[PDB]
Amino acid sequence: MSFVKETVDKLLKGYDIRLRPDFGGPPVCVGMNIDIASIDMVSEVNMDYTLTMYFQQYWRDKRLAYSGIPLNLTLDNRVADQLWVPDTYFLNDKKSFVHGVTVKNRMIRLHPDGTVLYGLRITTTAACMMDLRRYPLDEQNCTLEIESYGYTTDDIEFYWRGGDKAVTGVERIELPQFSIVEHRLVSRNVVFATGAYPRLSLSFRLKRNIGYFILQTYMPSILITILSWVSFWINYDASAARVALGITTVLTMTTINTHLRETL
Amino acid sequence: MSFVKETVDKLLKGYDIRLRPDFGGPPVCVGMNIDIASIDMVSEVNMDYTLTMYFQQYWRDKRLAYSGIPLNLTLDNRVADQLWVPDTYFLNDKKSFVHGVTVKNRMIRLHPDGTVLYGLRITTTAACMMDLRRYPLDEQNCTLEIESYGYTTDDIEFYWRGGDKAVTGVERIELPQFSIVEHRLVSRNVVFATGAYPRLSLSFRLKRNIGYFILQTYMPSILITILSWVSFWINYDASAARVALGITTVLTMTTINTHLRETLPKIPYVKAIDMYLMGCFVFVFLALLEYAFVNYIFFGRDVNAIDRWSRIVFPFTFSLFNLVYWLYYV
Amino acid sequence: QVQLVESGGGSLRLSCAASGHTFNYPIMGWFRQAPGKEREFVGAISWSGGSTSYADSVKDRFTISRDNAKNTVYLEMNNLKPEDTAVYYCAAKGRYSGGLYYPTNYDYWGQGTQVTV
Amino acid sequence: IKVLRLNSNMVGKIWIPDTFFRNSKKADAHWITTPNRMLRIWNDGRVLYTLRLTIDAECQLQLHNFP
Ligand SMILES: *[C@@H]1O[C@H](CO)[C@@H](O[C@@H]2O[C@H](CO)[C@@H](O[C@@H]3O[C@H](CO[C@H]4O[C@H](CO[C@H]5O[C@H](CO)[C@@H](O)[C@H](O)[C@@H]5O)[C@@H](O)[C@H](O[C@H]5O[C@H](CO)[C@@H](O)[C@H](O)[C@@H]5O)[C@@H]4O)[C@@H](O)[C@H](O[C@H]4O[C@H](CO)[C@@H](O)[C@H](O)[C@@H]4O)[C@@H]3O)[C@H](O)[C@H]2NC(C)=O)[C@H](O)[C@H]1NC(C)=O
Ligand SMILES: *[C@@H]1O[C@H](CO)[C@@H](O[C@@H]2O[C@H](CO)[C@@H](O[C@@H]3O[C@H](CO[C@H]4O[C@H](CO)[C@@H](O)[C@H](O[C@H]5O[C@H](CO)[C@@H](O)[C@H](O)[C@@H]5O)[C@@H]4O)[C@@H](O)[C@H](O[C@H]4O[C@H](CO)[C@@H](O)[C@H](O)[C@@H]4O)[C@@H]3O)[C@H](O)[C@H]2NC(C)=O)[C@H](O)[C@H]1NC(C)=O
Ligand SMILES: *[C@@H]1O[C@H](CO)[C@@H](O[C@@H]2O[C@H](CO)[C@@H](O[C@@H]3O[C@H](CO)[C@@H](O)[C@H](O)[C@@H]3O)[C@H](O)[C@H]2NC(C)=O)[C@H](O)[C@H]1NC(C)=O
Ligand SMILES: *[C@@H]1O[C@H](CO)[C@@H](O[C@@H]2O[C@H](CO)[C@@H](O[C@@H]3O[C@H](CO)[C@@H](O)[C@H](O)[C@@H]3O)[C@H](O)[C@H]2NC(C)=O)[C@H](O)[C@H]1NC(C)=O
Ligand SMILES: CCCCCCCCCCCC(=O)OC[C@H](COP(=O)([O-])O)OC(=O)CCCCCCCCCCC
Ligand SMILES: CCCCCCCCCC
Ligand SMILES: CCCCCCCCCC
Ligand SMILES: CCCCCC
Ligand SMILES: CCCCCC
Ligand SMILES: CCCCCC
Repeated sequence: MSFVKETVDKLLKGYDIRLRPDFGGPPVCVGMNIDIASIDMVSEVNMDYTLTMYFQQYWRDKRLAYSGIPLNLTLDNRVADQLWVPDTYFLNDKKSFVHGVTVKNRMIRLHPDGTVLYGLRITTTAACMMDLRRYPLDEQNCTLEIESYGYTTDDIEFYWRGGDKAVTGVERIELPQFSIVEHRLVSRNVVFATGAYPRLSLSFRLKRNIGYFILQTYMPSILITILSWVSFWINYDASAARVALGITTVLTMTTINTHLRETL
Repeated sequence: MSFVKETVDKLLKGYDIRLRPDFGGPPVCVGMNIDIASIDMVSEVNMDYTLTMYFQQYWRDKRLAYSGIPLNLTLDNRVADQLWVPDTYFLNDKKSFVHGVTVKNRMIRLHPDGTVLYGLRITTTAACMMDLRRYPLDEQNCTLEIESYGYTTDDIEFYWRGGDKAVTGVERIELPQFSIVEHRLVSRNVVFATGAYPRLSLSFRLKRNIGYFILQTYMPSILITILSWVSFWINYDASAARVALGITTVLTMTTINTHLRETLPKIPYVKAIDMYLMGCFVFVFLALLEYAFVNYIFFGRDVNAIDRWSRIVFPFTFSLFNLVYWLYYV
Repeated sequence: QVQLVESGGGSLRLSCAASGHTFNYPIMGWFRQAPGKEREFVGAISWSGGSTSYADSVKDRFTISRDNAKNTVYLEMNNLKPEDTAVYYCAAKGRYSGGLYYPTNYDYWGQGTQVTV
Repeated sequence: IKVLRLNSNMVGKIWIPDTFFRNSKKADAHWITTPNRMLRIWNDGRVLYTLRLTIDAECQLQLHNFP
């Protein structure tokens, strides 16, 4: 079983550590797949949401074409560190990381033909566009944007591997105050100053559940307003009662407004 | 004295970190122990909980076998970087780390037959989706899912070393809000397109203690609701007294609700405490509106009928409301 | 533990009712097993009732609806075919159980109704 | 090749300016899935160096006229 070690070493030797696959040839068809474990938190203060996923990058590289086993010899550690991989990054993320207990959550599978599959368990604090003018009746689109940093469409291209089936695990998403109405996958080519760059996008349409605010915000105010109208049936010559009722209803509305504003 | 030195030297020499034990052989079974040092916090708003533990893995490796040394070799922790270890990971963790003071909190022990004990001190924030519809009368199930990243069931299996006694320290855990009613251990295989993967699951059943809420939420609400009924015994003509009492009871009820909202976690969906608080609010609101009816009907156009019936109905209806609430939510 | 009771069975409407710790098993999957053939996957529904999934073969024929107020799952068929004669099963799945399409990941099975056309 | 795009790893070998943001209490660059830094060279003798940064730059706000 030293022969597998020698196979790995010899395929490593002579391999372009830096040069992309087929520099003179067409670009590399880098497919993307995502398996969302769970979207963690959605901050209406910070304009962001934390997302945990298993990001998978698929591509073809003839240079790393081993032989001897067909069971998809999968590697990790040093040799897995130094083979060339795409420069993919998320544009919206404020902060992100890859989990590192008990080991670094990462895997690189090499198929006999030359295909490479790069899986990473990632937690990204992506940014979301929130139009809170209609809060709590609002309805947001939160997008995760995937883009190449240096390479244009001439060098690297991106696509969804499996069409609409690429991004599985949408059902697993279980946010308490939001209902996930729909999800969408988009693939485009942006035009920066340097040239045409590729881009992928994963969008979720979150809808706020308007049951909490009706119970605990709107109906207290409505009932206090009705209690304010109660004074129109009390006698006109009951100044103490009617003035106390009116001014204390005003006090109660101010209390609701002031303390509730500390909770939203 | 140097016998152990050169023994370990030959043990490490020619060691292939790439390959698992019995690479061509059957899968290697990895036993696991956990010692729960503490459960630092349980967050309803974040739906997760922090957990500190001694996580130990046992596995037999024939490369690391020695003879003539009748003593278990506890080695320096850095040797763990030089030996093969399982790629175990917690599938539902949000963030986790091995403590690193004074040195990295990690241990390798090699036994003469070839067994390897690999221990780590891990603090992990695991996800616990929580159903909070019965809050604070709720009961949560918080799980830790242990799985292998790359290897499949053809390459490894997991089992709980010591069986049901594999997890210890759960009894000594003390939480300020919860009581760990039960803990459970499960071992299964999870099928994917890639293949079947081993999994272990450590479940905790947490019951939320309610002593805080009885004295902070329920007794004040009940007492203000009772005080609102005092106006039914006040003279119908005492408009200032009755209206002041009713509206100040409403204000006090609003104060308790706001304070609870500020003190309790956010949880933006309906819970049991919200239903009870709004029931008490509606009761005080109706108590105040009852005097509106009385005053209009008598002044505008010996005890009046409305107050006499209110004295019976309001305690009675509140009793039925409490009965229905406590039956439905328990 | 969850006990699954299947009822119903050309605007057909099957129903699956769960009793017990249904929150621990949020996903319910609709499967069908024809005579002789093994069990096939038809559809799935999550806890919220949104973000559903259907098999490629029957993606448009079938629809799935949910109501957690009474904790039931309704499976609506608009058009039936003679090849659909089979035992329809309702199964439950844990949150981190695994993939949808495979039957072993599902813990609790309903006895499943019989549908013939 | 007139424009030699460079990998993000050996840029440490090439001298780069010491440009730092004075009024910054904390800044960082995101490192996943790869480092978010790029360099390019032109045979005429030109170097281009681009990063990604999120600077929490300070700003002394005179709140006397608030709001
Ligand atoms: C908190 O909530 C969580 C919610 O997820 C909850 O989790 C469930 O907890 C229950 C226990 O209370 C778990 O049930 C256990 O699963 C055991 C393993 O089942 C798998 O493996 C079966 C084969 O056996 C294993 O063990 C043998 C050695 O015994 C080993 O050789 C095998 O290789 C394997 O490792 C397998 O069969 C099973 O799948 C199918 O099995 C049969 C067909 O064989 C079929 O009828 C089933 O419907 C299923 O489709 C699965 O892959 C299991 O052994 C265990 O069993 C008890 O009951 C059976 C009778 O049903 C007895 O025969 C047996 O001896 C045991 O007494 C039990 O069923 C369940 O898996 C958890 N769910 C998840 C998602 O993890 C927690 O309990 C909650 N905890 C708290 C504290 O609240
Ligand atoms: C949440 O909210 C966000 C708001 O930002 C939503 O974002 C947007 O989603 C829509 C659709 O989901 C995106 O529009 C599309 O663009 C793609 C890209 O296609 C390109 O390449 C094609 C060739 O491969 C080309 O034909 C396309 O041509 C169109 O665009 C060019 C340039 O504008 C124009 O000149 C052409 O005339 C065309 O109009 C394009 O260059 C495109 O493929 C999409 O089309 C699908 O649907 C149409 C109609 O059914 C169909 O004919 C197509 O064949 C294809 O199936 C679509 O036009 C938009 O780009 C997204 N926004 C951004 C910023 O990228 C998000 O969808 C919301 N999600 C949820 C869940 O709420
Ligand atoms: C090593 O990797 C290759 C490529 O990913 C794996 O190939 C895949 O093999 C499976 C199992 O054979 C194929 O699925 C199905 O197999 C059944 C049974 O033969 C067949 O009836 C179906 O039509 C289907 O082919 C799968 O299609 C195939 N991949 C591709 C791209 O088609 C291979 O299985 C891996 N090694 C092992 C042992 O898993
Ligand atoms: C090195 O480690 C091994 C394994 O931990 C040690 O061997 C074990 O020694 C203990 C006693 O110190 C044995 O415990 C007793 O076993 C009997 C028989 O089952 C039981 O009735 C007692 O209640 C008790 O558990 C234990 O069996 C034995 N073996 C194993 C596999 O645990 C060993 O002593 C350590 N040190 C040295 C110097 O080898
Ligand atoms: C909780 C209320 C606190 C009020 C503060 C104390 C105010 C003073 C009340 C004294 C206690 C009392 O029962 O009042 C006696 C009068 C006598 O009525 P009457 O027949 O002479 O017209 O009234 C009655 O006897 C009517 C009976 C009213 C109490 C029955 C409540 C029913 C509770 C069980 C649900 C059926
Ligand atoms: C003021 C008396 C409050 C009674 C509270 C009852 C709580 C029952 C918990 C099971
Ligand atoms: C808004 C509360 C009005 C209370 C007085 C209604 C009198 C109705 C007389 C039939
Ligand atoms: C919350 C419902 C209260 C009804 C009182 C009559
Ligand atoms: C709130 C009760 C009012 C009854 C009027 C007849
Ligand atoms: C709320 C009690 C009403 C009684 C009318 C006679």
